[PDB]
Amino acid sequence: GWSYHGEHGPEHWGDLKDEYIMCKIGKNQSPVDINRIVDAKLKPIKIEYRAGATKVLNNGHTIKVSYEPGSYIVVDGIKFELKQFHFHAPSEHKLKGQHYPFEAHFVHADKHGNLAVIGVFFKEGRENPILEKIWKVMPENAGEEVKLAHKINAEDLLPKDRDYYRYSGSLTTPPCSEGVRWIVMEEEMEMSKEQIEKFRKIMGGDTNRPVQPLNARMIMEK
Amino acid sequence: GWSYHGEHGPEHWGDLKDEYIMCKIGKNQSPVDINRIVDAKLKPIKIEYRAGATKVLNNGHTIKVSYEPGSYIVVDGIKFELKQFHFHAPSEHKLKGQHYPFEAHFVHADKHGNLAVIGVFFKEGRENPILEKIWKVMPENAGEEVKLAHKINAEDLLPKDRDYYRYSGSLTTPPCSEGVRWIVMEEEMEMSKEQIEKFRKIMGGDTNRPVQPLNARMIMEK
Ligand SMILES: CC(=O)Nc1nnc(S(N)(=O)=O)s1
Ligand SMILES: CC(=O)Nc1nnc(S(N)(=O)=O)s1
Ligand SMILES: [Ca+2]
Ligand SMILES: [Ca+2]
Ligand SMILES: [Ca+2]
Ligand SMILES: [Ca+2]
Ligand SMILES: [Ca+2]
Ligand SMILES: [Ca+2]
Ligand SMILES: [Ca+2]
Ligand SMILES: [Ca+2]
Ligand SMILES: [Ca+2]
Ligand SMILES: [Ca+2]
Ligand SMILES: [Ca+2]
Ligand SMILES: [Ca+2]
Ligand SMILES: [Zn+2]
Ligand SMILES: [Zn+2]
Repeated sequence: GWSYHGEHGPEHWGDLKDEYIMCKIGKNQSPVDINRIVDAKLKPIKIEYRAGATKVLNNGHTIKVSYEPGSYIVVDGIKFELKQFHFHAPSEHKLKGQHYPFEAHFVHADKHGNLAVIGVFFKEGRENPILEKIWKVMPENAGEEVKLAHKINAEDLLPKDRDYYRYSGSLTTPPCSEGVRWIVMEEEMEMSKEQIEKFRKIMGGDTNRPVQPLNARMIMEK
Repeated sequence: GWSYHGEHGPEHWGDLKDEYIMCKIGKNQSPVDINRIVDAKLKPIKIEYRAGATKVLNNGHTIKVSYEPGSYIVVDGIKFELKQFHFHAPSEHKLKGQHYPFEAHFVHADKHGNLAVIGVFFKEGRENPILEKIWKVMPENAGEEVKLAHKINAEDLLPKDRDYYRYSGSLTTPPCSEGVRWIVMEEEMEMSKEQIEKFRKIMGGDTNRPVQPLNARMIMEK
């Protein structure tokens, strides 16, 4: 029963169940307004994707694309396998107080279940050809899933310039578990106004959790 | 009833009460082994201390020196007021897998109760003149407090080289609350073997929480 709106909305998540306690007491929650940044000597993130997107699901909260095993990123010398990617509108993260109209999340898990999420901002621009393939088949109602005709390579949704912001955060939907590595790409991608409109219409409203305080954290920039 | 040893010891803290839940589920706990470090362009920490130490307490877990109001540090543009300093042996933080024999913590709180702690490592060496003043009057039993004859300036216990490690962490004793700014000084201070021995004898054993995983975190170095 958690939602983006009303009485079961984000400000009340932590009161819905005991398992959602982090949504209430957590001090390292996501998303954030990226507005306390320091230059840091970070390593490039190794992105080892192959074409693997198989299905597209509407879960009522987002449009989620499942990925078959074998694609991974490397962070802190550890392999995190790509499980799925999904979308939010407007952007969950903000950048110096401003939203983008759309944000993609690429969700990865190491062998022990530790999570790393790559966030990619999308601005209004030219029609995105990869998103067109998914949008063409996007399920309208919650609980519906469709198989993709051809396997999409998620790497095509990532910018070529791979500078990034990094911080220690959380999942952005309940249970809002902490210990999550956030990698937010500096360079924005593009999609059409129409593509953005379609996603919003299907979702039926905004799909972003409000930004959460940074508290003791800094954001590191590569 | 939490302790450093036995059945109420650090591995069991999280099971002692509901209020100690972070000690069990927290993914941003302190202390840590400082072993995933990145150079960062951090600003110097402004340290505006005056002579203000008034009393020395043995609370059974540490020797704690209270400070009168008016001394503060600046972090992220915010003023955090020095409340107290206290000690652990051996060090709580490790540095590339190794302990120092002793560590001091300088505990600060901003106007909203957000905490910032400065950690200072001590190595065995020449006798520390400032610590000698406190040690001379150190209460030997839990619950005993003594007033200092003369006010001490905590700044004299900080290194002159002010490079530091920074990360987002927790209090190191229950309730192990998160959202704490840790500033660990890169340069070690010095104290005599005798001084270390005396503190240890009075405490009756080790006073350090075991290091906790870094999880998604990096340590930034100035
Ligand atoms: C099962 C799973 O992955 N759950 C997620 N919940 N929130 C996520 S997000 N917005 O942080 O990427 S992923
Ligand atoms: C009253 C107060 O400051 N409590 C503290 N508990 N643990 C601390 S530590 N080892 O993280 O400095 S300070
Ligand atoms: Ca710069
Ligand atoms: Ca750049
Ligand atoms: Ca920049
Ligand atoms: Ca660029
Ligand atoms: Ca740009
Ligand atoms: Ca672009
Ligand atoms: Ca270096
Ligand atoms: Ca030095
Ligand atoms: Ca240095
Ligand atoms: Ca040194
Ligand atoms: Ca020294
Ligand atoms: Ca160094
Ligand atoms: Zn998401
Ligand atoms: Zn301490």
